[PDB]
Amino acid sequence: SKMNLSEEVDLEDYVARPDKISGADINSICQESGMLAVRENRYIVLAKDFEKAYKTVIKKDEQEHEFYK
Amino acid sequence: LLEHKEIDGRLKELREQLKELTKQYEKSENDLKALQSVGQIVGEVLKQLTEEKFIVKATNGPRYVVGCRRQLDKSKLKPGTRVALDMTTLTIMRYLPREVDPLVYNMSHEDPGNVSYSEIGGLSEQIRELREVIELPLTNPELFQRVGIIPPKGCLLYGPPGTGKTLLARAVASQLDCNFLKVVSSSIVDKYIGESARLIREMFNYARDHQPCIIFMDEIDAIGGRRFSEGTSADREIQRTLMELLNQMDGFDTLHRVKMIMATNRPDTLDPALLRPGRLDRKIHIDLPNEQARLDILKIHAGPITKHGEIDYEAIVKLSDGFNGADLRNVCTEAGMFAIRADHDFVVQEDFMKAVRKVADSKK
Amino acid sequence: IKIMKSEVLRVTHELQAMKDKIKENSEKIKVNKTLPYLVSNVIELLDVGKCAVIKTSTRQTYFLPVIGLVDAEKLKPGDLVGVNKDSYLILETLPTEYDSRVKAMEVDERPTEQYSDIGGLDKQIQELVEAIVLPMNHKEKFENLGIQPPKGVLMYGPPGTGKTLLARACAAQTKATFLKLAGPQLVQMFIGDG
Amino acid sequence: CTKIINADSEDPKYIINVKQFAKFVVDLSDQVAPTDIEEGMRVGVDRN
Ligand SMILES: Nc1ncnc2c1ncn2[C@@H]1O[C@H](COP(=O)(O)OP(=O)(O)O)[C@@H](O)[C@H]1O
Ligand SMILES: Nc1ncnc2c1ncn2[C@@H]1O[C@H](COP(=O)(O)OP(=O)(O)O)[C@@H](O)[C@H]1O
Repeated sequence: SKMNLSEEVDLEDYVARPDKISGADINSICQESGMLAVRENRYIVLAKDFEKAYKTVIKKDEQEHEFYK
Repeated sequence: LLEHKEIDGRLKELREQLKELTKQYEKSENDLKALQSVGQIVGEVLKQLTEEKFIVKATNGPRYVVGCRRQLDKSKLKPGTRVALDMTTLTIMRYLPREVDPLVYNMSHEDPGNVSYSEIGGLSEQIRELREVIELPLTNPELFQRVGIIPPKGCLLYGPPGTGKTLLARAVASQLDCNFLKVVSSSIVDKYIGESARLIREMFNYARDHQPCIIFMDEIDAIGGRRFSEGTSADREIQRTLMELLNQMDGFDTLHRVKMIMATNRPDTLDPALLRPGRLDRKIHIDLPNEQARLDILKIHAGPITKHGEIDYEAIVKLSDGFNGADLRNVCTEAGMFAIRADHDFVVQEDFMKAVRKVADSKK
Repeated sequence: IKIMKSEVLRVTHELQAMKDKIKENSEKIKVNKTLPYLVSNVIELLDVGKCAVIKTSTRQTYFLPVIGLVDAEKLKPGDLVGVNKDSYLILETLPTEYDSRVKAMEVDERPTEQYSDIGGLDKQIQELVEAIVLPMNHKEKFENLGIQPPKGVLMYGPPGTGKTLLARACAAQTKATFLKLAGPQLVQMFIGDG
Repeated sequence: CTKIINADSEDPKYIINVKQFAKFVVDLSDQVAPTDIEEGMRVGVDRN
């Protein structure tokens, strides 16, 4: 709400993605979106930096050895 | 010019040098106004009974209900504020900044050494990222306010020891020219049960009192550790400490202008609550240098050493794989040492070769 | 040229009289700064232009808007100070105090060695000399190179091979204060031996 | 008594720890002499 306009990004689809993320993670996703927008010097977020922020926050990197699963 | 040789032959000495005893009179006047002082009792305000009557407890002594001086900002005399009392009339004489813990004092009054940003090398992406996350909220907060986000509260730098996370944070502090608490975790742990959490509380209380501030806690892997059940008394005590750190970062009381930097070699063992965003919004991989990063470290660390004729870096780079940053600075220092074994006032290329050879053997 | 002569006369009169007033000031200074001072441990110095809070030896903690009748630049946070018995102003500062273990940490300042006590470690003592005292006296040749001197030597070997004797020998030949910090003792004594 | 603080007739002062009361820094008396006063023995100090 306090964010800038998202130029019609699929926020509802981002919500629809099944991911075990807390409200803190959503706040982090938005915060990362703001940081990326500042870094590339554009005040209006779009799907590119929002998507990069989403991948960064919810990375959930495992690399786990295959024999476990 | 009959009696005006330089100045009257006598005024040259009477005007200034025999007026040194006027500065001595000035010193005596300072002594006099120090004589007139009587010193003051110091205590902490406990409660505001009314607009004038304040409950004040003197340190290691009794408590009183006391008034305050006629001209004073009553609106700031909060409960717990260290204050000074007149010894005789026992009135609020003047305010005092909150007493600083001795370990907090020694941890905060260590000179960073004003290290510039040039002396890092090969960390461009990570140094830019950390510069953003820490200093951008400390330079143009209105940019963050407009964008629509709250400034991130801190980040993590994880990597092998010797990768210069401490150096990078130390450089950030020097650039910002702000208050800097450089603490090392596992040094705030104590045998006494409730002392480590108290030390964390005091650290963050100083940080809030001295905004803007950057708390660099190294080896957070020590205090921060996936809280687990069972555990010896110590295991639990450390959990309690981590719990304080957590609440002291993202807890009821919001942090402002106090940005934290945490360095560790084992990020995997960190607690998920600590690893959760809000507390540590970013995790930065300060990994082992690449060839470009390696040569950058060598070139920035070869500056002070005096070189004669020819000194190349790519050979040392391809022949010195695995060195993080401390090994390379060791190479440079050992080359400087090799320089005086054969008694030069300079260095040579073969000197650098044999230095990096010795450092590599020590690495093995 | 006459007016400057009159000024010289007036300035010599001023000097002659304000000598007496400064001596009277000194007499009154001593009238306060008499003798029976009370020792206090300076907790810290605070900026106001410096103020210091102290803990007098009568278990009382006091604030001082002005730092007594003594200089206020060194004023280490812990330096014992002779504070007034009644008005509690720092008349003068005293030498430092024992810090427990360091007093227990015997100096043994005269180790009484001349390298004739150590035998069979000629290369080792040559290395020790060239590593500690040679840079100590040729630190100039070190800063000419633009590098820092070695801040600490290291040795290793089987127990009883003379590692402590060589240390004592170096302390003797350099007349340098010796502290015999223990290695296994420090692992104990609870958390705090850092 | 405690450190002599280099008396040598120029600084005739000593640190004395009056039991649980406090520590002080005090001069000599006309009766006593510097020679028989050093560090560590029991010194009878006055009350003013
Ligand atoms: N870019 C760099 N990466 C790693 N080490 C460096 C770099 N630049 C300089 N150094 C050297 O590494 C040391 C930094 O040590 P430190 O920051 O404590 O490493 P760590 O953060 O891994 O503990 C400095 O003394 C310096 O000589
Ligand atoms: N080369 C030597 N010449 C003479 N005495 C020696 C020599 N090496 C060891 N010692 C004797 O061994 C003792 C010192 O043992 P040292 O190895 O220094 O102690 P530690 O092994 O406990 O550090 C001294 O009494 C010393 O006289």
